[PDB]
Amino acid sequence: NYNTVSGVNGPLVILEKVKFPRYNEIVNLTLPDGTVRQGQVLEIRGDRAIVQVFEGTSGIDVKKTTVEFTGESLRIPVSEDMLGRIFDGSGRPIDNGPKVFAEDYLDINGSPINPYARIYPEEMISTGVSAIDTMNSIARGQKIPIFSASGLPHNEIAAQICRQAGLVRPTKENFSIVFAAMGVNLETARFFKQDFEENGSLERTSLFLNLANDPTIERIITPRLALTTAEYLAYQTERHVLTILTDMSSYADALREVSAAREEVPGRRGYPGYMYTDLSTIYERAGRVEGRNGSITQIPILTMPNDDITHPIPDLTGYITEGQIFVDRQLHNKGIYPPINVLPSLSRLMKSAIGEGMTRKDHGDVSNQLYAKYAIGKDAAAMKAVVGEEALSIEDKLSLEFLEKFEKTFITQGAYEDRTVFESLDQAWSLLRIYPKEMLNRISPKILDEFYD
Amino acid sequence: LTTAEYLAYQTERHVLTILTDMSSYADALREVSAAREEVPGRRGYPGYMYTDLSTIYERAGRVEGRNGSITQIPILTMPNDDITHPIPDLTGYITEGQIFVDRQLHNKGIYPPINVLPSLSRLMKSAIGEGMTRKDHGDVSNQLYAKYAIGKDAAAMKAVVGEEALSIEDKLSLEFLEKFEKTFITQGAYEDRTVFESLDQAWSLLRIYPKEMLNRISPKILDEFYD
Amino acid sequence: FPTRMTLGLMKTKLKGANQGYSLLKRKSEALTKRFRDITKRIDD
Amino acid sequence: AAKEIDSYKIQKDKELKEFEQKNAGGVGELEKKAEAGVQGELAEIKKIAEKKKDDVVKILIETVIKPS
Amino acid sequence: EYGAIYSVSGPVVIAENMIGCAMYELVKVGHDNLVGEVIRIDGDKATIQVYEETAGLTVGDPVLRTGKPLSVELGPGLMETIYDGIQRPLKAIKEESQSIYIPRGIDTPALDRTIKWQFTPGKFQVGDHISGGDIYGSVFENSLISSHKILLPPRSRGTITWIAPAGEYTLDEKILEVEFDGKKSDFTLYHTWPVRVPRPVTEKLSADYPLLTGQRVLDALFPCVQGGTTCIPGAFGCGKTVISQSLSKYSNSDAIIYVGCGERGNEMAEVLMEFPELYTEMSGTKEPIMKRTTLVANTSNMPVAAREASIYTGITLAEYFRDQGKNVSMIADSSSRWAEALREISGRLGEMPADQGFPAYLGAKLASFYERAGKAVALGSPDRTGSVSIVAAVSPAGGDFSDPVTTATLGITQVFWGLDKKLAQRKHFPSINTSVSYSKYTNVLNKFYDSNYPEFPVLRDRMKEILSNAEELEQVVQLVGKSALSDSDKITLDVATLIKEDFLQQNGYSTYDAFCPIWKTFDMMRAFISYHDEAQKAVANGANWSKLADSTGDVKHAVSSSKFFEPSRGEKEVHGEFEKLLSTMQERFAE
Amino acid sequence: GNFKSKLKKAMLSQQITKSTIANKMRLKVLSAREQSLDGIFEETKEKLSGIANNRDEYKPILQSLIVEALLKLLEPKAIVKALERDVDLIESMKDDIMREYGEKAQRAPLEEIVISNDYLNKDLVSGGVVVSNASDKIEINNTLEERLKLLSEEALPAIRLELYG
Repeated sequence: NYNTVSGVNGPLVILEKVKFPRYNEIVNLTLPDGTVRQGQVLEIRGDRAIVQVFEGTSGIDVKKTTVEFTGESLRIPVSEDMLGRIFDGSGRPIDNGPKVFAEDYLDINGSPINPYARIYPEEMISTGVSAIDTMNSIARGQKIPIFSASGLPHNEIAAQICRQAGLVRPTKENFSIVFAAMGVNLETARFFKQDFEENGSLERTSLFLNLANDPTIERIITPRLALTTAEYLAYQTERHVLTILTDMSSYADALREVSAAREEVPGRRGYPGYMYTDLSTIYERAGRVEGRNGSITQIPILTMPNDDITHPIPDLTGYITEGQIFVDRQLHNKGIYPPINVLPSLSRLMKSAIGEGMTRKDHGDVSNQLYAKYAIGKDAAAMKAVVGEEALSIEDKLSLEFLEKFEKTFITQGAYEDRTVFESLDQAWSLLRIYPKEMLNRISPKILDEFYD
Repeated sequence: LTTAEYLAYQTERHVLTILTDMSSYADALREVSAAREEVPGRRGYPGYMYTDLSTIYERAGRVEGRNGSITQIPILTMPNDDITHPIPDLTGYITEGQIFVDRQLHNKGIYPPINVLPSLSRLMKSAIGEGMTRKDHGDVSNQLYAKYAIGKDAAAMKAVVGEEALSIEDKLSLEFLEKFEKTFITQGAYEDRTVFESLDQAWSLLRIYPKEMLNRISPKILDEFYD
Repeated sequence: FPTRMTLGLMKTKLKGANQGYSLLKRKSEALTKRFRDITKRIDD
Repeated sequence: AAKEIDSYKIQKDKELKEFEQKNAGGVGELEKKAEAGVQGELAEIKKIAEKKKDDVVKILIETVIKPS
Repeated sequence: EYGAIYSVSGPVVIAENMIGCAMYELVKVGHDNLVGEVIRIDGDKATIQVYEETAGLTVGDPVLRTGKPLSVELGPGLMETIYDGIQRPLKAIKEESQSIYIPRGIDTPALDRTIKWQFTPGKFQVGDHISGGDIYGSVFENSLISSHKILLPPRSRGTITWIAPAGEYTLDEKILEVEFDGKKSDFTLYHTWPVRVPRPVTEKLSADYPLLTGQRVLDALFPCVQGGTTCIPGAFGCGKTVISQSLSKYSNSDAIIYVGCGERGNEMAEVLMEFPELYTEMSGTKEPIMKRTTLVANTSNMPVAAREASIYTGITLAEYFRDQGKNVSMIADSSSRWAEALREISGRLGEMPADQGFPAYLGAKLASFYERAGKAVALGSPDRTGSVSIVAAVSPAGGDFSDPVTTATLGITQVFWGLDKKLAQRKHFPSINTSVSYSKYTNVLNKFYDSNYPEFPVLRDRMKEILSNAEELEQVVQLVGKSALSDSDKITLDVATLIKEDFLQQNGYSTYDAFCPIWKTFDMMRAFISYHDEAQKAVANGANWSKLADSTGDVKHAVSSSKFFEPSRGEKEVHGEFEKLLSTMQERFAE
Repeated sequence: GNFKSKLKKAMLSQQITKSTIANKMRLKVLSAREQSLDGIFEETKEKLSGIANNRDEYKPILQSLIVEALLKLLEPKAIVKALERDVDLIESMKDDIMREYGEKAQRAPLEEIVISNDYLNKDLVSGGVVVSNASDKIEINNTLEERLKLLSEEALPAIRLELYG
């Protein structure tokens, strides 16, 4: 324990008379007021060391402060008792329970899956949503994000997804998920809490809650703890691990804040240059392990700033994660059920859960045909809104009515309403019947004769 | 500023401040800020410039218990004929209202080219009325502004389909606009007109239009004015 | 491509297109009224 | 037609109240058994507390000379 | 350790022997003891940033450090006192110094220590276990609200020994002696709490308690519950001051905390002059509105540190009043000035800007300020319930919503009510855009209002859909024509015009139209819905639109008078009129 | 329909009450297990308190701990803080401590050992030592309570792995 400190500038700390410091090492900071704040080591040069304070450097004496260095790297108290119990962003229990007994102490940074040991996404799952089935399939163990906008029903959609996940999946051992929030709103926290309570999955799931009132360091460290927890659940516990993370934008802005506070060289849009790799850290952690049962399925949730799909956040998210589910504000003001844009939203591998032997061979072709009819309907909608209603051909109006029906019926179901995959395929088969016989060029003759009543 | 302050709080007298070329003072303050070798902000300007202007325009106002009042009317030239300049944006939200200049009217060989559209004052409500200037001030002001605006729209319309499509209120607004531009707007370099003469000229110029041509005027005022 | 001058030209073209849109709108209204009166006159 | 409707409504209300009563009874019984299960778990945890009391004696004895 | 400045660069001054001082700590620089704030600390020499003029400060002048951060004094004597961004009285400065200007380096107390108050122990005796937030007594401050509860200051837990209550004492006198684990300790009626640290509470809760705006449209369309957060435009000349004053006066909250950032001198002077003119309407007439409220005013000439942190101090005071278990409200005018001051502070801190000249901590500070409000239970034995209703105004430079301040305001605040200058130029009541109005608090507010079976939500959503249909009908009216529509469209248009006149428009100048009661608004919406339903039923009954409009004119004239006639004690008088509307239906079933 | 909605709401309240009761049961189980762990820690603390009651056995342990602390110091002059009861014992062991320090590291001889006049509280500290440098910038905790509390982190997992499998 070193009581020696030299300088203080902004939200950081620098100490001397120390040696052999470890990168991102756990360090206990005892202030003059008796306040104990946890911190991590930043860099070490010669006999001098520099670290960043999580709780802030506000109200701390230079010569009256003591510091204890563990020397070990970042360590989290992972266990099998975390299920059903809620934890905060700092690791402390938010459930007001007693001391949690750690089964194992492991680095929250997480270990990248070896390429040869990495197994490809397989099987399938039922999300209860038609768009999460027909338009864009969701594999079990794969990783896909969700792009929403501020003011939109992102929390409601996430709640519906989390509630209908394990419910619909059984129609394909219950599915276990993990809830994680970093620097989010108290209202959204209450909504998410009521959502997890209503879903009743809170007993079989774990929760990491980092309030916006709390520091940025804790919020950024919450994702690491959740990653280590999900990893321990998908490896040591050998169970199916679903990853639900929210408010990534706050963590991003906080990351940019930390990058700017250290006067580091910023990347695009004032963000960090390592931001891509920083996101890719927890992005590439998802996948399947050969020889090991269970898998970690990443279902992140982010909000594009000012409803801009061209924002660096969404760009880097797509550059990190493979595939995403976009939520447009255009259909959010329509009053219809949750606004998923079929065009922008896509899955990395939709061909893995398709074909015969899994569900049906009529899935993929119908998806391509429906996407084609929808896109053609959109272009025809633009043309109709441009020139006029009498300036458009028959196929234009047909695809327009087909897309409108697809939005009003197929796209609009409900939050508490979980549509079965069979119901989705049936509704899609009924949706294709609205279009003409020569309308869909992406469909085969056999499937066309089979689906048409 | 100190000179105006000494003649206000101490000497207790009415004072008026006028600043010319605030942009040159902005470049001067930029050099002064660069003298400290500080890293400049957007477009090479200090981030504390807002406070610098806040330490300037705040020297004007009325003091409670003091008869003497100090008023300030600064002036700044917009760079490259653009209102997007940081200076204008700084004085915009700070000061109340702004007096712009139309380069077209200045190139039209006329008197001072202050665009009535852009010209506005937030304290203009307290500078008019009975006991201040006149009860016919604000109403005729808004009516004249409306006449100039609608006259401009009618000017654009007449430049499209021609003067044969000119309507009643359209032609009236056209004549009113041309007149106000060639009479009301034009004053002079050394020319100084009284508020009474201004209101009289306003009513005389508005006399070209009928009694029902002004919807911005009140019945009592119109009855107590027109004669 | 991304220059202040290009932004100025684009903005000027935008404003001109706006004024032109208003003018074309009013002209469309006048033409509509004229064609309506001429239509009633055509029926008569 | 009105009497049968009111009778069916009264029957539905009675069935609803019966459902709420069943829920109350079930909740009571479950809450009654939960304490017993927790008691037994506390007993097993007590035996484990004795075994780990001996184990704590050994662990402390081992941790005493640890300071080398 | 006493500091000595070894360097002076502009407003910034670095002083050696400052090792005793800490980071982000206030300090008195020079012999004039000018107000300053410590930015960084290097060894024994700390770098401090003076918020005042650095002129007059020389070398050799001893610099005294406060030894702590920026704080404020919560307790008696705080109410009915105007303050600045530095929390100092202007009126007392004009009374003492007898000058129209404020000298650099001058300092004055926030609460008057020369004011004697009569205090008495309410629910605290000797030997009882108490903690921080627990009321140790009550002292009467204002002439309106009940005696201000003096509570045991934070981080203090122990048994009371010697109580100086009851009796007459000032704010500088210790009214109690508490015995903690640290043995003997002293406690007074006045306390000091950090401006950057929100007031401690027992438990956090969600706010189901609706706050009365007094306005019809405000309570109907975009209702803000007590503890809730709402935002609006900062456009000048749009009549925002009237809406703000009316909201503050008709509020159901106990106290009101107004914290300004910066603005023109004329506006600040107008607000300051119109502030004390307001009178209460609870117990007939108590004291002025300034007595049960707190005001913090900072002009453009004020420091940036006294601007961006002014909201923190105001929220600290509001939470301090909320720590006594009373519902309060925090009003913020021109927050964009505080944002620009935060940008200048970012430039002064050397922090690299993020976007459009915004700081790195922008979103964090905004979220921190937005999370300070809400309804909760304060700490201490008292266990009193309280709330803080956040209200902010944004006045962007360019007016674009793409600005960081606008996005942060819309993001943090769950309720956003736009103010359109054209709507105020429409010769109508207070300006609000019906199209851009939205709130996410509608659900909880509806579920909570259903307890008293006062349900706006049904009629609210109905009138919303009706407004949408009327909007489409308006778009069609500007497309084809108003005479080409059907009977339902015409009835919808007439109902839309009627709702925008006798319903949405409420004159704050009148007596009965100033504050619209919950029962009044509910009965108004009910009568309107009854009229619309009667018209829709008569439309399907085979009755002509002209004959109906001619016969039902009396019903419209009677319904138009439902905004007046004062007190709603006989609200049933309106219900009869609704029955008359049904008779109007019977009149449509005859002719 | 309304009756079905109300019944669904009541059943939802019943399921919520059941989930809350289950959460209370799980919390009770966790609190019981934590009470068992804290009980084992209490018995271990009792055994540690009983082991600290023997001066003859703790003497050599104190010497070895002081030597190990000095090995983690390697400072020319070492300041040591100890309990009032261990003051005389450490004072008499000063020569033995210097000899043991010289034997441990011959590349870094011990010039002087300064004994602090401030003794640890008898109630707060039941035993152990406190090592520090001449400048008192860095300090190592040889205290028994601190050592046990710090060891408990990695010990809990091992003890649980042994006892619970």
